[PDB]
Amino acid sequence: PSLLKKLLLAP
Amino acid sequence: SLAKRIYEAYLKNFNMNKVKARVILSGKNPPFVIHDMETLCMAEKTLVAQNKEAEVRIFHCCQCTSVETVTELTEFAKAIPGFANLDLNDQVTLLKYGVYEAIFAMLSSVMNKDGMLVAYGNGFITREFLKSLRKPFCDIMEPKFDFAMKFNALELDDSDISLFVAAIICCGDRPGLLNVGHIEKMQEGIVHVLRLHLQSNHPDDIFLFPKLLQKMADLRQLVTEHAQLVQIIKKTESDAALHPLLQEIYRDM
Ligand SMILES: CCc1cc(C(=O)O)c2c(C(CC)CC)nn(-c3ccc(F)cc3)c2n1
Repeated sequence: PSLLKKLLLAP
Repeated sequence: SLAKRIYEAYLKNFNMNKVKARVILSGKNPPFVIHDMETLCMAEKTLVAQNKEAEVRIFHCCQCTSVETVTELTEFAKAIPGFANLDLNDQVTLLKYGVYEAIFAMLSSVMNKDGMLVAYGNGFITREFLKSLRKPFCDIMEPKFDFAMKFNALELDDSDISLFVAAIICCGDRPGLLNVGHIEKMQEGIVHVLRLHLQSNHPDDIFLFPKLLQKMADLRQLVTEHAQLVQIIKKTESDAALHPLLQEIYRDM
C-alpha cells in the first residue's frame, strides 16, 4: 500500500 | 445532524484551530517571536531537538507540520459521513487533491498581517523574516499570506471552517475518481448544510456563500502554483529532502 493508503487503513 | 458531526470531527482532530490561535495570539508562555536569524536559532535551541542552511531548516519544520496536518485531515475525512464507504482508491484521490487546499485554508487561522504561529503555538515568525530569506524560500509563504488576509476578512469561525474544509475534501471533480456520482451527492449535502449554516451564522452577509465558492477556486490555483515550487526545490536545492508522504501527494499532481 501507499503511504496515503496506510494512513487511511488505520483504526 | 450533518453540520454538528463535521464540526465535532474538526474539534476532535485538529490540534490547532482559530479559537485557540486567537487566544494565543492575544496573550493569556506567550509566543516567542522569530523576526531575524538570531531569534530563529534562539527559538530552535529552546524548541527543536542542525548544521544545514536556515532556509533548509525552516523548510524541514514546515513539511513536518504539513505531514502532521495531513494525518489530522485523514482522520477528519474518515469521520465525514459517507467517506469511509467509498472505495479506498477514491478516498486516496480525495485526500491527495484536497489536503493542501484544506491546509492553506486552515493556515489562515494562524496568520495575521505580521506573521504566523509556528511550533504548535509556541513560536511566531514574522512575515518580513520569511521575505528576507534567499530565493526560492522567500517566495513560498507570501501568496499564502495574501490568500489568508482576504480569507480572514470573511471572519469565519471554526464552525464555518469545518464545513468548508469538508466541502473541499468531498469534491467530485478530482482527477481519477471512480464513484463520481456518489461523491457529488456527498458534496451536495455538505454544501447544502454549509449554505444553511452561513445564513444562520452570518445573516449580515447574504453573499458570503458565492464569496466562499471563489475561495475554493483561488485555493486550487494557490496549490497548483505551490506544487511548482515544490518541484523546483526537489530538483535544484541540495539539502532540501522531501518527506515521502508529501512527495506521494505531489506526485502526478
Ligand atoms: C507552513 C506551511 C508550508 C507547507 C509546505 C508544503 O508544501 O507542505 C511548505 C514547503 C514545501 C516545498 C515548497 C515542502 C516543505 N516549503 N515551505 C516553506 C519553506 C521555507 C520557508 F522559509 C517558508 C515556507 C512550506 N510551508
